[PDB]
Amino acid sequence: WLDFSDSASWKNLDQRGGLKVGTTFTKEISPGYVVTLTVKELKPFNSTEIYKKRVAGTATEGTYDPDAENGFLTSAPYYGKTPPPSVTGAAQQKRKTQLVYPMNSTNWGVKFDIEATYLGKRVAPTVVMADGEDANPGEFAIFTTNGTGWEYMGEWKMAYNVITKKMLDDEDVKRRGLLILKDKSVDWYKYLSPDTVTGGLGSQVFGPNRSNERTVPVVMTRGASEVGFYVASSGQQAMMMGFLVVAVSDAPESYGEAFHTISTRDSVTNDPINQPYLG
Amino acid sequence: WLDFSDSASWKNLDQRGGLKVGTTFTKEISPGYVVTLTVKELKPFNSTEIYKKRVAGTATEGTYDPDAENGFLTSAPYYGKTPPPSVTGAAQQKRKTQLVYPMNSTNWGVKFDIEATYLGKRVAPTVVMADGEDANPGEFAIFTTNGTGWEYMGEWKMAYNVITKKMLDDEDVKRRGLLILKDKSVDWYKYLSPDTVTGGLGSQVFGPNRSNERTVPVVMTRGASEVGFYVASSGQQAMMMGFLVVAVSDAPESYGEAFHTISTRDSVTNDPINQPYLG
Repeated sequence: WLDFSDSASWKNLDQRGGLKVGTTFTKEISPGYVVTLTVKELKPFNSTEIYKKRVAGTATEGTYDPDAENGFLTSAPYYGKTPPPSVTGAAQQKRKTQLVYPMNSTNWGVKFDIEATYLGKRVAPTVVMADGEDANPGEFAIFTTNGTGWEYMGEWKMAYNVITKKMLDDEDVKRRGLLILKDKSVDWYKYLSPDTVTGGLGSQVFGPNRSNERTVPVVMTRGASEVGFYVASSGQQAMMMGFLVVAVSDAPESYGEAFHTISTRDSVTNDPINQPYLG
Repeated sequence: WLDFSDSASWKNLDQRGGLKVGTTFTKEISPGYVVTLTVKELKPFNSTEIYKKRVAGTATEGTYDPDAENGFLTSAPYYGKTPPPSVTGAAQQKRKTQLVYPMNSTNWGVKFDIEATYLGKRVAPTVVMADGEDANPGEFAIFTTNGTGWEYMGEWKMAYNVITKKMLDDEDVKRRGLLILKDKSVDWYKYLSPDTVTGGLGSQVFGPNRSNERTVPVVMTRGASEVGFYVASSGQQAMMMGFLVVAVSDAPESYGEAFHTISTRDSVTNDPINQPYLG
């Protein structure tokens, strides 16, 4: 994974230390093997020929804008009130390998020319890409290539779910209006993959998707006669409750009324960022 | 895990098929081993003595409300406009083991009296609990017990992160105002665990937390001279890009200008819910 935080790897940055057309990133990633990235374009997906073809002949054909610029969602309060950020790697270890557009509520893109050399000779590179952040159904990251069509390599720890129109519309109703869908300058349904099964494997466009493997922490209490579950959420949470019976043999009849009637014992106050030591 | 969807396991439901005080859930979970849950209370966390003690002697002491009822966040548009739902298991396999309050934007709780019998004799149960849903820093699930203080058992696939005041305030600024924190009837900072390290292990109150292990899907392209990355998000996404060099030996010089200059090949249209078969 490239370390975009290494400031000496960058040349020809803008006034704010961010990318412009002609910015380069160069790294000798292995002895003799040099990769050079050059910024060719800084434009969002609604400016691409890919998007032009997806909206052709529909009600939203006019949303194709080849002159579109990186910036805020037009529904955001930032739009027109504050300059948008620059694309940057400048930490400003998970962060080090990320290239970001460091404000919320945006529609942006970058296209890089890539060159790899091995002992000074040009070679065909093998490029891997991922979104380092989590994505809900209204959060889109799309990958394009002019090389081989995308091949799934596996999961990187910090098969998956392709975002569909139904998932996006369900998320819109659930949140009572996603900010992104309030931007009427783009047809967001045409950001979604045409391939609802694999999200673009074996094509030159991958995503947008969301990772599908989550876990939940499990806790245990023994000798309870009362358990409570409390929720406050803009969404929904859900109770799971189970019982273990493997050790019933030597289980007591009860932990006792004396134990059960003590007031609920709250957790100790422990905040090491506030108070590093007990003494 | 209890199957709350089994309608015959429930007795004494309300008019809408949901829980009321005195509703029971009964299951013979293993031969001879019967668990009975009885609803003792349907009230949110701001009604508890736990919460009373956390706000005592502060500016928000008046937010303790022993007469509070389950219902919507007072900042939600639903509040006072539509009746709140009932707690229910009624599917209305991951869903089957969940007890839910099936509308968004709520502050609710349930307390159960628990009895376990083995061949008709009362026994001390071993109870496990989890939140079946994902939680962002403004989504709270809290577990209470009058049995042994909570012990961490591990992760259930569908160590963790305790939500802190800093995380909640960062999420508030990131989203430009969480709906939950707009409800001024509760001191949400006193829903957070006093124990920022473990979130209440070895106490009778666990959570609120969020699961900390995510993965990201990785794709690969070979022989690219151009790669693009496009984002649209109410939040932020991030590009990761890497190179593999293991097979440089037999790597070609180039995939060719002829290949590289073909227009970007979009993904095929494949939607099996719309069109189950090609023919």
